[PDB]
Amino acid sequence: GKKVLIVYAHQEPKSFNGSLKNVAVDELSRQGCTVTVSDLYAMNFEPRATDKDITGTLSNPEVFNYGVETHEAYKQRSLASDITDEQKKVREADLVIFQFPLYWFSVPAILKGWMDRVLCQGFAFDIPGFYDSGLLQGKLALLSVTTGGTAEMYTKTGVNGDSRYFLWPLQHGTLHFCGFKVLAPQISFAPEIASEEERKGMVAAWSQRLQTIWKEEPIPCTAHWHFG
Amino acid sequence: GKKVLIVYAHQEPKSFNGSLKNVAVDELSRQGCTVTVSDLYAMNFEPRATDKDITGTLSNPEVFNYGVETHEAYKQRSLASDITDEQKKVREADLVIFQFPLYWFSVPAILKGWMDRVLCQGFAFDIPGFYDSGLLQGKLALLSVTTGGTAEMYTKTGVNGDSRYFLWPLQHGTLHFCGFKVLAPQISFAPEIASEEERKGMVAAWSQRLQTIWKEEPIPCTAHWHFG
Ligand SMILES: Cc1cc2nc3c(=O)[nH]c(=O)nc-3n(C[C@H](O)[C@H](O)[C@H](O)COP(=O)(O)OP(=O)(O)OC[C@H]3O[C@@H](n4cnc5c(N)ncnc54)[C@H](O)[C@@H]3O)c2cc1C
Ligand SMILES: Cc1cc2nc3c(=O)[nH]c(=O)nc-3n(C[C@H](O)[C@H](O)[C@H](O)COP(=O)(O)OP(=O)(O)OC[C@H]3O[C@@H](n4cnc5c(N)ncnc54)[C@H](O)[C@@H]3O)c2cc1C
Ligand SMILES: COc1ccc2[nH]cc(CCNC(C)=O)c2c1
Ligand SMILES: COc1ccc2[nH]cc(CCNC(C)=O)c2c1
Ligand SMILES: [Zn+2]
Ligand SMILES: [Zn+2]
Repeated sequence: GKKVLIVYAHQEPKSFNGSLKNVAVDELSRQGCTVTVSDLYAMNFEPRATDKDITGTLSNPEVFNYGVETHEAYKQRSLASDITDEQKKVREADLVIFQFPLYWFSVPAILKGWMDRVLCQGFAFDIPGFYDSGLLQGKLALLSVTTGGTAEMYTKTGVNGDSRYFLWPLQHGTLHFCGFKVLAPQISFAPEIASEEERKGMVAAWSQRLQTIWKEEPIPCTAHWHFG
Repeated sequence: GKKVLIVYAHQEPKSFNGSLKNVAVDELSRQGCTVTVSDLYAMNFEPRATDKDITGTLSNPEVFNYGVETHEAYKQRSLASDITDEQKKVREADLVIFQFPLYWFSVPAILKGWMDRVLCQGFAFDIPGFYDSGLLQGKLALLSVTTGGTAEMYTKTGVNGDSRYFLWPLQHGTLHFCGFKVLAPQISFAPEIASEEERKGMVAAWSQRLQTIWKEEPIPCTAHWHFG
């Protein structure tokens, strides 16, 4: 019996993003999976990487190096509880779904801050200890992204480039780096411009894909997949 | 005369980023330029895109849509003042320099939230009015980035892929989108690994480049430049 974490980054429960999150919960629930949702905005999740992320006393109180300090806090069980709460959710999950609108060819800052502060060295990766040596191997990850731009725009010769090109930092630089196998992204192009019925189709595509998510092989998370 | 804004995203004044920011201020100062720095961590800059960013009557109080509400608020002058404060700095600047450490093949969340909240519709772009018709046309922008990974790792055949691939969402999807011309990036690779003379070299290389910044031409911020 499979365990899923949804990390959800939208301000509005009635949004397209909210509905994608809610049918994921509905469908994965119906299947009998264990489901957990991190509703970042509702949590007022802190995005900033600061010295407040370490409790007690610093490994080097004179010069603050966030990566060093968080690595030695993880090893010594002195990370801030908001971090470690999320790390627990990840540790337990077989699959991590990220549900977000595209902000500047990336994730909204609040979700960027989740990646920055939750995926610390010792938990997600070490230096050295990354990519296939990353610490979240055996887990699946999946980006479920909504865009303002059309599919059209997201082509190699289109104004925005191929959508793969913006996935690189997220899928490869982040999710692969950490050991994840990367399920094929779910991209919901341009719902604010789509008709009701097209929107319904995209939600149902997502509901249906979700019926057979566990039968999926990861994408090959390569430069060639993304650029060639 | 020329006017520079440095948007700086590092927690530690004694860091390698801190040194790069200060040599920029020193050199650009020496040349007679007008220089302004937004030290985001020191400002406790808010990264989250929330309904707190609009103080006036919302256009749809039942269903919150951050893009629609911020676009309206900018036109009516009911955005949060922290946003407006940054927009004034950008509007005055001839050149915007971003100084940051690479976090997950991207900017630190606090700086992502600057992008998200400061570059709103009406101020930075319109629909229509983006890419070469973006509202910040006539301005220059430059990413000054530091990394953990070495240069070799950031090559087409190295584990990270070429350095330009991770620049795409920044340079193209954000800066060119808003009309900026983009000067070639300054990438200071792996300062932590480097020797102290090589670190000094990197600082001084940046200072030296800034001597002739105003004579540079922008890159052609296309898919071909980034991906080949
Ligand atoms: C800071 C910022 C940066 C941005 N940067 C980019 C960028 O780089 N690239 C880009 O392409 N876009 C960008 N965008 C736009 C953003 O990606 C899209 O606006 C977002 O993806 C749309 O998703 P949403 O959930 O808010 O849509 P919504 O507007 O909330 O939903 C679209 C419509 O679907 C309806 N809907 C909701 N649930 C259902 C349902 N169950 N069935 C049918 N219809 C339903 C809603 O009611 C609504 O009418 C940016 C936006 C912001 C604010
Ligand atoms: C959340 C997170 C995610 C990351 N993701 C990535 C990623 O995707 N890819 C990647 O490659 N890296 C990544 N890193 C690594 C990060 O990019 C590097 O740690 C960072 O760029 C190093 O810069 P710094 O200023 O912090 O270095 P510092 O550690 O501050 O500097 C290195 C040394 O230079 C010294 N120094 C300072 N000023 C000078 C001077 N004037 N002359 C000589 N020496 C000087 C310092 O004192 C120090 O000893 C990540 C780190 C974190 C925390
Ligand atoms: C994809 O390369 C990455 C990804 C995440 C990372 N975090 C950290 C490093 C290197 C140095 N360590 C710190 C300071 O965190 C790093 C490299
Ligand atoms: C880099 O693309 C971006 C960046 C910021 C943005 N904010 C809102 C949108 C949607 C714009 N809608 C269309 C179809 O043009 C948007 C796109
Ligand atoms: Zn990969
Ligand atoms: Zn471009």
